[PDB]
Amino acid sequence: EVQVLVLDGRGHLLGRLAAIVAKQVLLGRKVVVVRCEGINISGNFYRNKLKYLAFLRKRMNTNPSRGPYHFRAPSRIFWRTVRGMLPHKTKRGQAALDRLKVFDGIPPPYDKKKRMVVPAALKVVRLKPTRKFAYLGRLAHEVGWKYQAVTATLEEKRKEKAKIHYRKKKQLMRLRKQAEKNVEKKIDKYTEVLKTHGLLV
Amino acid sequence: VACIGAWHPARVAFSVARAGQKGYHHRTEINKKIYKIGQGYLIKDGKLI
Amino acid sequence: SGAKFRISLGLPVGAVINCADNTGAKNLYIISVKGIKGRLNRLPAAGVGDMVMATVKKGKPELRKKVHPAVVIRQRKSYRRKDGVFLYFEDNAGVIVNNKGEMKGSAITGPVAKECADLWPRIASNAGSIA
Amino acid sequence: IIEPSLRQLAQKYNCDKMICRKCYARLHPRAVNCRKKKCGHTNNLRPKKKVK
Amino acid sequence: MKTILSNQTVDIPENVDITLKGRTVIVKGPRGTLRRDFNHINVELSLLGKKKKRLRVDKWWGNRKELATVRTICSHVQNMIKGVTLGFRYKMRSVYAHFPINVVIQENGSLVEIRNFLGEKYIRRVRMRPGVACSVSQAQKDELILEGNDIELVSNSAALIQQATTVKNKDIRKFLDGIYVSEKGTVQQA
RNA sequence: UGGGCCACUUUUGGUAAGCAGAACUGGCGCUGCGGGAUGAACCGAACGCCGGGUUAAGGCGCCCGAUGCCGACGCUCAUCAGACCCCAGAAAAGGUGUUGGUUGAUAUAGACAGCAGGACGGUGGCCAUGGAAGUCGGAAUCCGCUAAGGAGUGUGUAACA
RNA sequence: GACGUCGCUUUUUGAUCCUUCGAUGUCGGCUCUUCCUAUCAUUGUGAAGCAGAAUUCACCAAGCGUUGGAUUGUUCACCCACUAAUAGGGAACGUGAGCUGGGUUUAGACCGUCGUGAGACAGGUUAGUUUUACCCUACUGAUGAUGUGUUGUUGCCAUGG
RNA sequence: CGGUUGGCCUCGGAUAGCCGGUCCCCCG
Ligand SMILES: COC(=O)c1c(OC)cc2cc3c(c(O)c2c1C)C(=O)[C@]1(OC)C(=O)C=C(OC)[C@@H](O)[C@]1(O)C3=O
Ligand SMILES: [Mg+2]
Ligand SMILES: [Mg+2]
Ligand SMILES: [Mg+2]
Ligand SMILES: [Mg+2]
Ligand SMILES: [Mg+2]
Ligand SMILES: [Mg+2]
Ligand SMILES: [Mg+2]
Ligand SMILES: [Mg+2]
Ligand SMILES: [Mg+2]
Ligand SMILES: [Mg+2]
Ligand SMILES: [Mg+2]
Ligand SMILES: [Mg+2]
Ligand SMILES: [Mg+2]
Ligand SMILES: [Mg+2]
Ligand SMILES: [Mg+2]
Ligand SMILES: [Mg+2]
Ligand SMILES: [Mg+2]
Ligand SMILES: [Mg+2]
Ligand SMILES: [Mg+2]
Ligand SMILES: [Mg+2]
Ligand SMILES: [Mg+2]
Ligand SMILES: [Mg+2]
Ligand SMILES: [Mg+2]
Ligand SMILES: [Mg+2]
Ligand SMILES: [Mg+2]
Ligand SMILES: [Mg+2]
Ligand SMILES: [Mg+2]
Ligand SMILES: [Mg+2]
Ligand SMILES: [Mg+2]
Ligand SMILES: [Mg+2]
Ligand SMILES: [Mg+2]
Ligand SMILES: [Mg+2]
Ligand SMILES: [Mg+2]
Ligand SMILES: [Zn+2]
Repeated sequence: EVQVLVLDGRGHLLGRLAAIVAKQVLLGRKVVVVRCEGINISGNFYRNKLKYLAFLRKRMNTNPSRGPYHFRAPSRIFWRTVRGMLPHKTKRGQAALDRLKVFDGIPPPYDKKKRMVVPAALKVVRLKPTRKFAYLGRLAHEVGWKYQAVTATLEEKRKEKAKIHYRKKKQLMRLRKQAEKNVEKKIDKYTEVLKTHGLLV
Repeated sequence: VACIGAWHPARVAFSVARAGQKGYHHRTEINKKIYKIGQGYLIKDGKLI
Repeated sequence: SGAKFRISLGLPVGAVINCADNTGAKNLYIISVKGIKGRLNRLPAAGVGDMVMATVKKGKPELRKKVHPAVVIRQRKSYRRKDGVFLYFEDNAGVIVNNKGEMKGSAITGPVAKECADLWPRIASNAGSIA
Repeated sequence: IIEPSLRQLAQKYNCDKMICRKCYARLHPRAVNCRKKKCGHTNNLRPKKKVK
Repeated sequence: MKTILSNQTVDIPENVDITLKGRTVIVKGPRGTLRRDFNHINVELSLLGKKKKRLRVDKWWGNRKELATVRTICSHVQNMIKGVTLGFRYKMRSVYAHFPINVVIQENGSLVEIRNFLGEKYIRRVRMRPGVACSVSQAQKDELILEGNDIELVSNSAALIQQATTVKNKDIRKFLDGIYVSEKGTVQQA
């Protein structure tokens, strides 16, 4: 598999998705992770916010410009978690970190592609439903990310365009079913071949 | 400045006073009240200021 | 009503001004200024209209070895007066008052600044001229 | 001259309460344990003193 | 310890019409309509009758902490049913010792302004929650009547007003001035 | 060589100490290697130069080899969670947070909690009039003429409240 | 909060002697930055034996502030005065190629006590050389470098304050 | 200087619920 693997970050848990992404990107496999503002973290919003604010407190007090850089965008927060799971002080880890690319929302080389899902990092699979969780977008916005309103409006536009394309696809599928019902008498010879070998229940 | 930091942060911090450039600085001052807007040197005839 | 504007102080703690009323004091030696929170190494200083704690160095013996509140009425240092004019006096002078602003004496020799005459109505009553 | 009915209304909202001896929280008059995680939900309570 | 099944039931009157779009209750009685989303609790809700209209809620392998939510959901739905049949009214009385508390109701019962609370010059303005109407009573002298369909909105508005008129840096065993909720009744009383 | 040091157990002085001093065995010193992230001494195991196989102690989300098992049963939510010999940080005391258990008690002659009727009387005998024809620091304490009622735990009191 | 009892801290002083004796400049002040919180003031609160005013006890909280002098080398102290308050500490008991050199702590000298004496004194007194940065880093400013073919103009904001 | 050895051109999502298709109302 030589193509790019495009994952949708919405509904996924941060560290589990980061671990999967890190092993893939070390094994090769250019990975794009879109919609990093939809990533979930387990534990309630307040204690996740406190963890981030303790991280914000960590600062080189001789030169904070030299010190640890606290990125605010959810894409860069996810990227830094994968960076923490990578061996980034080596050329191999740096090549993997370059092989990874992250985005807030879905930019338009990827809004017209199929996004995959990692069920081993999904919130509905890995958390009990009676447990609190947080949103990376809300957490980022309250620790100082500037761009959650523009991302929301652009995502609304993208969702409208996707609804239009999906209605086109549904009309095409209805036409294809109608065409099968029309010319079934000349594909009956070929249909029974496929039914015999397990295609076409 | 007689002392620049303690022994043991082992570095001069960014927050002690050092010598260097003074002035030629970009500043943004607010709440400056306009008292009058002038009108320039118009010529109707033998002109008027 | 109205609060006093900031004037130039120029009358620090160790200053010896002259007592300007008939109490029998001649000198006032400032030791303090009423209302100074201060700053590291900065000497507390007074201007016209300020209440100070003062001792009298030469004068009557029943005044001499004590601390009195006093009000500075004339300063040799020039201060802007917000109608543009800078004003200064020939001397430095103050009068002994009590805690609520009543003069210990009864008559003031010489001019009294307007910046203290409007603040202290009992001082301005005893004054001869308001310069 | 404040009416006794309104006075007991305001006293129901301001005076008839329990105080936690460990943290000082203002608790409903039938409380047995304090609600605050600060004191560890202790059962060491006293009534709120009265001006009477 | 996980109970196999914990369940209980709410009866529905004839003049109300309720619809369940999943864990979303729409109540449709005579005084309007209400709607509440319960999708933070894992229960199942079901309508039973065709002329008696029972509503069951079921919990299905919960522990104690989630078995509480069964009775909580049913009480919330009963408050919705009461709100659309009879509607909630909170009567709150103004209590003062010296300075009379002057309350003026700005636009269409949606804003309240308290002027002379404890002789202070600051005018406090409380915005009512949407769908809650405040008015001055006519039967008794110094009393607000605030009415609505949602018990949560009406009671939160009353608590808003009550915590607006609060006394600071004084003895709250003396200085008992304020505006306090005197009773929580309904409209039409039947 | 005649400076030793550390560890289990025993042990002396000392509040104690990575303190000082002994016994016994093992180590380190004189010793690399696997693990304990890191570390003279811990745990495994001691070493010529290599290939294959297998292990110990230790592990198996990712860094990082190995659970990417459709692993088993429970417990636990922390607005300072917790997370592995030495070891690198906590106690007395509490919690109507939740889970299990021990023992005792009440209940169709109907529990518990709420809707409530008579729910009280000479005798307050005694006590004490600075306090009882209800509710009081003292010793006290009966019968009520009762479907069941005090010398009250209820109504902040000398009070018939 | 008595009799008792459980702790924390390393801003006290001890105990120890592991590091340093082919040298880590040894008191205090001045200057300057930063941190802590066990909060004096200020913000928001709860309690009172909180009527008001004043005060006391707690909580979130270290953002911000916490002074001018007399005497002493002093750290400490004590007083005068102002103040919202005049809180407490750490950073090699911060800070000597930053200063100063009053103290201590070489050589001169005086006194008291001790010693036959030479001399001693963790007793008093007085006089007594404080050296070097041009290296690396750090920091403060100053050119520049790296891709977009070259070059210019107008701009955005990651991140740091 | 080397990698590589067919492509996927797309609903939003829910998870104590979903997906698809039609007859009667409403949206220029
Ligand atoms: C105790 O405070 C000192 O640390 C200290 C000091 O503090 C400034 C100065 C000096 C000065 C000196 C000496 C010191 O020892 C000394 C000491 C210890 C000497 O020893 C010296 O040679 C250098 C010498 O041998 C002959 C003389 O006296 C016999 C001295 O004068 C001498 O010439 C000198 O200059
Ligand atoms: Mg100074
Ligand atoms: Mg209820
Ligand atoms: Mg008060
Ligand atoms: Mg030897
Ligand atoms: Mg030993
Ligand atoms: Mg040796
Ligand atoms: Mg050997
Ligand atoms: Mg060995
Ligand atoms: Mg090893
Ligand atoms: Mg370890
Ligand atoms: Mg081998
Ligand atoms: Mg490991
Ligand atoms: Mg692996
Ligand atoms: Mg030593
Ligand atoms: Mg030793
Ligand atoms: Mg040495
Ligand atoms: Mg050396
Ligand atoms: Mg040296
Ligand atoms: Mg040095
Ligand atoms: Mg605190
Ligand atoms: Mg600041
Ligand atoms: Mg030092
Ligand atoms: Mg130095
Ligand atoms: Mg020096
Ligand atoms: Mg000297
Ligand atoms: Mg010498
Ligand atoms: Mg000499
Ligand atoms: Mg000498
Ligand atoms: Mg002799
Ligand atoms: Mg000397
Ligand atoms: Mg000399
Ligand atoms: Mg040069
Ligand atoms: Mg910023
Ligand atoms: Zn409490």
